[PDB]
Amino acid sequence: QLSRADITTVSTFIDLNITMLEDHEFVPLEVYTRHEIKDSGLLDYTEVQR
Amino acid sequence: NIAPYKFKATMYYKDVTVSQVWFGHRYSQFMGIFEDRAPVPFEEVIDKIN
Ligand SMILES: *[C@@H]1O[C@H](CO)[C@@H](O)[C@H](O)[C@H]1NC(C)=O
Repeated sequence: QLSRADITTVSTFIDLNITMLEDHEFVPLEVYTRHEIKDSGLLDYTEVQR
Repeated sequence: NIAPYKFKATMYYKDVTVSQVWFGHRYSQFMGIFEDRAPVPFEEVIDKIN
């Protein structure tokens, strides 16, 4: 009696590798926050009047 | 870069205020007030304030 792995084996199937799409996490990103846009002005009427 | 160049500065001025007052029999009234911001000379900013 001999084991099943003692004889050479050939794959009769046509392998098809399937790599699922990895999960992705999106982080917040802004070129200029609303605070930066407000600060872009040279003068602010609110602060000047205050 | 939209942020304006921010730097610290010190202002020096005198609030010159000359008012005209009319004295009645039983009351006082301001016939005119002249407010002006007079600048401080370099000699005073250096030899007196600083
Ligand atoms: C992936 O597919 C290939 C054939 O494209 C196959 O040879 C391989 O054994 C499969 N599995 C792994 C883990 O690479």
